[PDB]
Amino acid sequence: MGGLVSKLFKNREMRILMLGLDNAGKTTILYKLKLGKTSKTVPTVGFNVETVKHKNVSFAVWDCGGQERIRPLWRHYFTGTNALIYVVDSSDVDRLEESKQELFRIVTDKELTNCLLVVLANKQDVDGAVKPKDLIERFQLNKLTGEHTWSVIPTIAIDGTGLVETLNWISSHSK
Ligand SMILES: Nc1nc2c(ncn2[C@@H]2O[C@H](COP(=O)(O)OP(=O)(O)O)[C@@H](OP(=O)(O)O)[C@H]2O)c(=O)[nH]1
Ligand SMILES: [Mg+2]
Repeated sequence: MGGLVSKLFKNREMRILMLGLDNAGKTTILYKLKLGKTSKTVPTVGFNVETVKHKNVSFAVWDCGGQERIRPLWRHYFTGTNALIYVVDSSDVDRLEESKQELFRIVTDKELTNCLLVVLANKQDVDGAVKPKDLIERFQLNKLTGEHTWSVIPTIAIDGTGLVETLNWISSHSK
C-alpha cells in the first residue's frame, strides 16, 4: 500500500470523506494507505476529524453516531467532496440498521449531490460477516442508484484486502 495512492492519482483533484459508525474500522484504513502527514483536528469539541493530504488527494475521517450541534459543520466538509467512503462493520448485525440510517442522512444531503459512494463491507474476515449482496438489501442501496455511482466492496482493513480495489474503483470513476 506504500505510495499506491500517488501512482494512482498523481495529484488530480480528489477530496475523499471517509465516515461510518465507531468501531467500523476507518482509522485502520486511513493508516494503511500511508497517505502522509495525518492532521488530527477538532473543528469544535465533540467533533474529531483526521485529515491527510498527498499531492492533491485529501482525506477527512470522523465517526457518525450523534451530537447534532456539529452537523452544520459536517455540511462544510461535504462541500467539494469527490468521493464518500462509508465503512460498515460487516460482522455487527444488530448495528447495521443504525449504520444504514446514518449513511442515508449523509449521502442524501444536497451538498453531496451525485457524490460517488463506496460502501466498505469491512471485517469480512470475521465469522458471520454479511455478504455484500446481503448488505445491499439490508441498506436498500437501490434507492441511491438513480443519482449516485455506488459500490459495495468487501474489505479486511487490518490486511488491506479490498483497499487497492477501492482506490482503483474511485479513480476509474473520477476526472
Ligand atoms: N476482524 C477485523 N477487525 C478489524 C478490521 N478493521 C479494524 N478491526 C478492528 O476494529 C477496531 C476498530 O478499528 P478503528 O479503525 O479504530 O474503527 P473506527 O476508526 O471506525 O472507530 C480496531 O481494533 P482495536 O481498537 O482493538 O485496536 C481495529 O483493529 C477488519 O477488517 N477485520
Ligand atoms: Mg477512528
